[PDB]
Amino acid sequence: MQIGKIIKVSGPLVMAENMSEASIQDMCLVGDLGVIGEIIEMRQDVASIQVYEETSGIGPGEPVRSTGEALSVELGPGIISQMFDGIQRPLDTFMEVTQSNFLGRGVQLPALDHEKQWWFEATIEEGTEVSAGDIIGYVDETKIIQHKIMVPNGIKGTVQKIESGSFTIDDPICVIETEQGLKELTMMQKWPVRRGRPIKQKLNPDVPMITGQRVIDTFFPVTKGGAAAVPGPFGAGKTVVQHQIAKWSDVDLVVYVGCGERGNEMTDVVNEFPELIDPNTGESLMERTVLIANTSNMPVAAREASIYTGITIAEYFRDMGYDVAIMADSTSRWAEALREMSGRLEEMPGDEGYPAYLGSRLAEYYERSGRVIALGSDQREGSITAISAVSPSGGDISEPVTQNTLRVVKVFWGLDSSLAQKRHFPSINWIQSYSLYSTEVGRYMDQILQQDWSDMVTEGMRILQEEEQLNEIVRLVGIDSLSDNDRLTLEVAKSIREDYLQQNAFDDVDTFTSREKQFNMLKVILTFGKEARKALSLGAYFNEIMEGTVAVRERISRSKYIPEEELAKISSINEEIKETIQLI
Amino acid sequence: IKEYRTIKEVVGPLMAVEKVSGVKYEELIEVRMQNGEIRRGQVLEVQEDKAMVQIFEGTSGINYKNSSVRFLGHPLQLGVSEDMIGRVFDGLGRPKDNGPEILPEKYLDINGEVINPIARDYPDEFIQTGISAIDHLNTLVRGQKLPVFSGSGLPHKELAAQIARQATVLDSSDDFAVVFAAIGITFEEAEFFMEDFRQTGAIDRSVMFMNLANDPAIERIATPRMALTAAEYLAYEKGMHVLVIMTDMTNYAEALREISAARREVPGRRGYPGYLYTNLATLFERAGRIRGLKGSVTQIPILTMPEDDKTHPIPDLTGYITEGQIILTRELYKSGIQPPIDVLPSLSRLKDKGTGAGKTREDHAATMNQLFAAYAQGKQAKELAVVLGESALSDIDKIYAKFAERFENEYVNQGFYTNRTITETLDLGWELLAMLPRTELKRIKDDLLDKYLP
Amino acid sequence: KEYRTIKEVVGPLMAVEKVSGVKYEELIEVRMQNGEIRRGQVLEVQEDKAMVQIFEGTSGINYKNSSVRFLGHPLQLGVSEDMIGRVFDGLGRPKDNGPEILPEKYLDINGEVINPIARDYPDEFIQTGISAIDHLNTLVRGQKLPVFSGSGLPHKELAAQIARQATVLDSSDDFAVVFAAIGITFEEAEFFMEDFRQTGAIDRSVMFMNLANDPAIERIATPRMALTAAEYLAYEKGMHVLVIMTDMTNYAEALREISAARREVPGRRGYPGYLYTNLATLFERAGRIRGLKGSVTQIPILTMPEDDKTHPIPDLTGYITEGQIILTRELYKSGIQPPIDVLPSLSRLKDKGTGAGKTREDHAATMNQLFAAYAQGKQAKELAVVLGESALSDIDKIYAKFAERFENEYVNQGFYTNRTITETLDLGWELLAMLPRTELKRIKDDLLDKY
Repeated sequence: MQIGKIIKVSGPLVMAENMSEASIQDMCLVGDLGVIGEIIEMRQDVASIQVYEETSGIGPGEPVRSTGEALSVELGPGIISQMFDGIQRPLDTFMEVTQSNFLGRGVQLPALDHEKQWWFEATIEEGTEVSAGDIIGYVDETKIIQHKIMVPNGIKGTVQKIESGSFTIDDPICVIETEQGLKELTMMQKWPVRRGRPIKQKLNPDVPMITGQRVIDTFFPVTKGGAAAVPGPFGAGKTVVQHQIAKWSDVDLVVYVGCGERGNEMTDVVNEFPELIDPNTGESLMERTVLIANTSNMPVAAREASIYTGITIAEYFRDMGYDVAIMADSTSRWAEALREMSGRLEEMPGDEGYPAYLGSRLAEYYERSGRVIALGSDQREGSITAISAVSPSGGDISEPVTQNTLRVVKVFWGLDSSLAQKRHFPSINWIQSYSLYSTEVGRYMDQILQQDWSDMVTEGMRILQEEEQLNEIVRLVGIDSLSDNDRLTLEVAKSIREDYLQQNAFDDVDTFTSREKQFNMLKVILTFGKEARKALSLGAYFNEIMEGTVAVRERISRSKYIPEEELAKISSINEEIKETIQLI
Repeated sequence: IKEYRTIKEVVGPLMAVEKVSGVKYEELIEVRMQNGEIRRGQVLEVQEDKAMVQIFEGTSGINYKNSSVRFLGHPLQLGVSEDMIGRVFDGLGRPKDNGPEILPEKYLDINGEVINPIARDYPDEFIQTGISAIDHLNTLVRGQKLPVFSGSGLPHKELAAQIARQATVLDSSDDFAVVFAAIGITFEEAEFFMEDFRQTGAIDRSVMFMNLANDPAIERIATPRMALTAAEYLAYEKGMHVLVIMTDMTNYAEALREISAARREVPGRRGYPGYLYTNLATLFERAGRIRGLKGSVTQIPILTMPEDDKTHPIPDLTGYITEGQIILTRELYKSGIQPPIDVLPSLSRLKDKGTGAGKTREDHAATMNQLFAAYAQGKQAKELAVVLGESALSDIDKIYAKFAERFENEYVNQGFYTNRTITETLDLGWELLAMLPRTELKRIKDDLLDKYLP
Repeated sequence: KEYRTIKEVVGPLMAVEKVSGVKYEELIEVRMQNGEIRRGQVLEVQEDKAMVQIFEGTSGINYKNSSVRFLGHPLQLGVSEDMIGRVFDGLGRPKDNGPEILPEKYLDINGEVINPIARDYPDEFIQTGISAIDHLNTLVRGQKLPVFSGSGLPHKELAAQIARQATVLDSSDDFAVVFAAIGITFEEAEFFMEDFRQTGAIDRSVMFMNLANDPAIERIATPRMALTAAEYLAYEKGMHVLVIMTDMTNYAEALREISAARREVPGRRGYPGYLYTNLATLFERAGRIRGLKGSVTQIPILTMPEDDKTHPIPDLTGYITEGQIILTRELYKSGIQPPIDVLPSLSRLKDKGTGAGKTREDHAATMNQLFAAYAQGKQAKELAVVLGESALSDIDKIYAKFAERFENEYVNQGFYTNRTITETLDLGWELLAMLPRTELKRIKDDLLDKY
């Protein structure tokens, strides 16, 4: 090999000579300590290296060895149920080899366990030609998820020898012919972390993702492969909301990424994640979850590469044909990591100090996610739905991180701390929140249900906007001047935001509402308001229609707690309303 | 052409090539790496035998010793041809769709040439966009630069698609075409355009340049010049009425500051480059009529106002080069108004050139000022109603208030797939004027009231 | 080994050639021509040349006859078990006359990042010393609870108050306090000097001092010296450590002095751009370690410039400090001490501290009712002044009669009274004398009858 010699150490900048063979954006071990860095620029043989860890103790003369590879991640069996650090270093394995509580500088170790024996079940037959992305076999990594071992990119030919058995991630299990010669490929593979995975073609994300939460799935939904932003201020309970989206989502894999998060907050996610039970299987949620955790005081480049590590891992599971969901919390701290690296490189300041390419970096992130067609000779489909938590500057959404995020995402769930103080959970504002998928989800919802769902959510949203106008009127003229007809709009909106929007994440019956039960719950409340308006048109007032139907309205509040197995009660409430109100 | 294997320095997207001769400024290069990967590039600076180049795809994974640079000897060009109609291209003009590659009649630089001031002709004829807010109150004229100001998340992509479908010239002896230039938009917006243009058959009348948001920043800057080059070719050489629609122009400015920050250049207002006014003028002034030529170029640039602010540099400088604006407000979009066009702050400086008898009916300007003044008092009474209740509103104040409500839900709100002819728009304007008593209609002449007022 | 190859002396920085083996951020030692010796560290090293910054400046240094010694080690701190009872300055050397403390080893003051796997959650209540803290805003071992203050407010008396009245319920003399003074005048320095010793709480604490007229580099090292000693006693000797820092505004001021003098582009408000990232390296030094005994807890004291939270100094801490303790000047110039407003000041970890054993069950419910009775009582006083005493009903009149009465006893408990936790709940029921039975609906009603 060729080993360079350091000639200058100035903070995070390290320059070394005799690095002619090395290339740009390649990782390398710096100094006697072996700290990892990244070659940013190269002037003849001398190259400037951007170290990731602290350089206290590095000096001229110490060697530098180029790894010959950019920042990459290992993709194979043994990645599920792991705790990574942004550069894909298992913190549990890290603690076993280092035998210390603190993170040690200069430590390099493989991500996946190259010693664990996995059983490979070959499904491809000998003599069949293969392309990039073709599946040669599967491995049951967990009881919930099968790991599809597939042909790496840039390998074409016919397979000569392939057999099933028990091998590790380094043992060659298949040999394919190439123009260069025979090529033995293991069941694991690397891939650059700042470069998306090739696909056949990207498709429009139109299938709505069943999140289970009634406020999302009805008014502000997100399709499979769509994006969504979350403010999550203090006390709004975004920690409970993220878990509900991580448990009752029909996605096959969940990738939680923490990009520069507070340590105390981070150790909560570490603890409360293997506790979440799977709805169907009942096992721990870590059987389908790859976690990445970065502390705030951790190296800056690790906090920047964290968002790129999870999205690259999610693309690997997406190529296998699974629907993946990556949770980014908190993408605001990742933006502050760029603001630190930009200052370390003396770059031109942009808005509020953030770099001028902050929007391009965000665009590159969300554009890699989505419903696509993976590579192969069978055209299988995968999807990556992106959910991100944007920490504002004290609640104000004028931060450049949120504005550049909303220009590339189509869903925004506005968490309001004022609703949390009003015992309204999930504390999501229903006026500032929006979703540019409701028009597309309305077509899908009207098809499978065969009902008129697009016109029900529209009217239910209208009486919530009319509620906002009548709220300021009540606070201005009072309650003696409001119209009688407009009183029902306030009484059905009160019966909507309480009997439908309010959802308890800990109640075993209310924590999840099936897609069919959402329609039955929305119809009963809407039909109650439509049957009361038509009755109001002729000789009817509120003292007799509201105080005479108290037994019916009390029944609607308990309709959300109806068992999902039968759900026979809610359908019987519709015809029951028209019987009691017609007698008046 | 010979290959150059002398790469002295590689500093970021820039790259130093030495021992070269005959290299010109802004000419294209091709870089061959150890792997064999091909990457386009452009010369940013050349002195003596040294040469500085900028790579589009990036600089990651390039070894200076075992790489080479090919100098194509030409700048950024576009192979113009009459067969480009009905085809989708990328940012620089390569066939993005899976169609047969065109045979270029000629190659033209994307910068073009400046129009001779004495050769440019005045705008005269009127372009029917099929939208009542843009055909009646803020008329569009052949050769006018009339932009659309929108907000982030507002339905400006449906509006730009609708105009591209409905734009037409009321003359038989003419060829109409649309040059739709997508600038740094997401895949979902790009999929919406390409699918809608083929769904309605508007692609048969359009030339689309789709540039994605993850595409390199250089292609985002070259996308307008690319489309405008094909626009001037179809209009001034093939004699066609060309309508240019640009989206998003805010992404274009976001790409300039990203480039200006890499060039270490001094920033101007709000960090944007000081030459933003001129770089935008280079694009917006590539339109208009020319004496003796039947073709014309009309531009409708769509831009998103950051923070919904009009005083922002991007919307402000555009107003100094364009002849008006079409404002899209979230308040109208909250009430389902489609398109959410607020006619109060919108304006067309050249609207008087394409109105009146022979270009429209005789009551175009009259009903325009009456509807505008009536809709003003209507929203003035609506805003006055929230402050002191509905009791303080007079009889006419309640009539104008009901006028402003119907003027939004029945006149402005027409739907993104409703192509109103110019006669339907004028006849509908008289139907809403029927709400007001004949005494309120002071500007309209008595002879016009006796002829059109129902 | 002495180097005489000084080439350039430009401002605080200095250039040395003809060297080898020098590493980055290595501590050096300069011998001047007049015998006087000054210390510095390496800012950058290029080939044989090196750039160093002298701590005491370069005033009166002859480059030719002066000498430079490279110590071969970064900025370290000599730790020992008997540091408790000794006063040190910012660099970690003995401030006042004491016996020579022979350290056990030398640790890097920049600390080591704790693996988030080995980071344990904080779930134990600690004595907060003042009824306003023990109830409205409890603090947990391993919590970053700052106290926002202003210039002229009695926060230095409040800081010294916690130095005595804070302890662990189960104490085997292991509990210690690491008080770090950052850029305070001599009169404020001597105040902590006479208080700690004359009260008998200096033999249970390690205090690092820093004169106001001291090199700004020492104010940067003062917190890292304290947190290094805090991690030594807690993670190597198993002790419960409470860290106090005053003042943190002087720390950011000293960090801005260094940044501006080292030729760097400033950020907003003139403070450096890497200020938030630098503060996160200090507040993340607290918490519990999985499978370990002892913990490090920090209570940073900082004065708010112009008393505005939009300022970056109070705001950037909000991104990393769980909650806050607001000291308002409106309660100053009155008998209330410590002047504490429980309206903006919040704590995010009162749940883990409130529970069986560490606290009692009624502590949580009484806190929620006290916070409601306070906001309703203060809202009644503001309404009686503006809208007149006639607009307030009989319920609204008796509500404000206790907002003021509680501020004299609950908020004002004295700066030297211990007011042990047991005495805080007992008089808690004495506080709601004429609160009506209807008003106790938010709290559990069985707890009221039980107590």
